[PDB]
Amino acid sequence: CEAIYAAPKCRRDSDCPGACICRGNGYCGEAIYAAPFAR
Repeated sequence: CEAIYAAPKCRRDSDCPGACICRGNGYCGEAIYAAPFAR
């Protein structure tokens, strides 16, 4: 769920869509970008 323009911000990993985690940028994104699961 990584996006640059329309990036969903995170508070906690759980508030990230799909299975995304709260990345160190402050936004939600998948754990492994190479892994197609829930980006």
